[PDB]
Amino acid sequence: GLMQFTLPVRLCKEIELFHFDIGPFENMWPGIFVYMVHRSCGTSCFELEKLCRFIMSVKKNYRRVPYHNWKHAVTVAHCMYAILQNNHTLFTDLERKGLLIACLCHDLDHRGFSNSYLQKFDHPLAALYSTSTMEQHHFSQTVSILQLEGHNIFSTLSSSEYEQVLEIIRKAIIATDLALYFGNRKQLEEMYQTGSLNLNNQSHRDRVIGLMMTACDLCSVTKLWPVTKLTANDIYAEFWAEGDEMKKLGIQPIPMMDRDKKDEVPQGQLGFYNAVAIPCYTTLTQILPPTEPLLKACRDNLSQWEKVIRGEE
Ligand SMILES: CN(C)C(=O)c1cnn(C)c1C(=O)Nc1ccn2cc(-c3ccccc3)nc2c1
Ligand SMILES: [Cl-]
Ligand SMILES: [Mg+2]
Ligand SMILES: [Zn+2]
Repeated sequence: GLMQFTLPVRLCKEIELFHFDIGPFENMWPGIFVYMVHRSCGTSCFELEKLCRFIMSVKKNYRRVPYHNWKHAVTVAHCMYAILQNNHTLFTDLERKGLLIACLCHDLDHRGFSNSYLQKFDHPLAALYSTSTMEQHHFSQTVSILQLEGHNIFSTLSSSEYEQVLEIIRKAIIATDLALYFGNRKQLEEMYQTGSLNLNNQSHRDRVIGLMMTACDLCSVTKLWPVTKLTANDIYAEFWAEGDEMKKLGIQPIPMMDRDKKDEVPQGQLGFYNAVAIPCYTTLTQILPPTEPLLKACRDNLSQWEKVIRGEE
């Protein structure tokens, strides 16, 4: 009970900031996650023996891929930790528990390929889950790991509290399907602009949690430029292997996944920032003002990509 996780001073202080990078030491990441749960939720919410065993099983089921890996899981969790901790009063007890766990599990057993490619390949998962294919898989993995003996970190919840948390986790994970982001943000934009936004309406909270999940998932765009730039190399390493795989099916891939169009990445980034990233963080700061520091870092990174196009780096 009285065994609190502590971080070295620099991490203890910087972990609280939105732009914290979790570092290149793999074996410190589970520690960093528990630290965040204990501070965000409390030292009671999970039994440590069960929580440590769940983290290590989750870790085992992320694959050694360039981007969609264990580091991404912990990184996405840290961004949510920072939102929760800057918006203390807005979230329930179940929400703080479920969301750190959703984020850690939100890409479980990712193979480094898009839903689109799974469909063009005719992968069996595309047959089982016709929309949001990889995301329904991520949740299915999350449930299977909770059901391993001694892994049920939610064991002490009541049947209704347990069903509520699993439902928060499912919705949270499905929302990381970027194909669903566009409509969600639009509705939230509309509801914020007409004053209809009501955090006591559950369908409204669901949408706000969705937008949070997108924001945590895209959060490489909110880091220090050198983090943002080097993460982009890993992101493209996956895109370009997917394009290779597309060309093996006799399909010309989109420029994003064509390593031949490597020259045009900078412009492709400006489009992603304007089309996806900046709208996401703008709407999130409208709804939750203390997340403004994500919008500001994202705008700085847009300007860094513009300095790349102009030949200033
Ligand atoms: C994980 N994921 C799915 C992401 O989208 C994601 C998450 N974080 N970040 C930073 C991204 C990301 O890079 N998005 C995009 C989206 C469209 N593009 C188009 C091009 C492009 C076009 C022409 C030429 C060369 C490249 N490049 C991109 C990149
Ligand atoms: Cl606190
Ligand atoms: Mg995903
Ligand atoms: Zn992700």
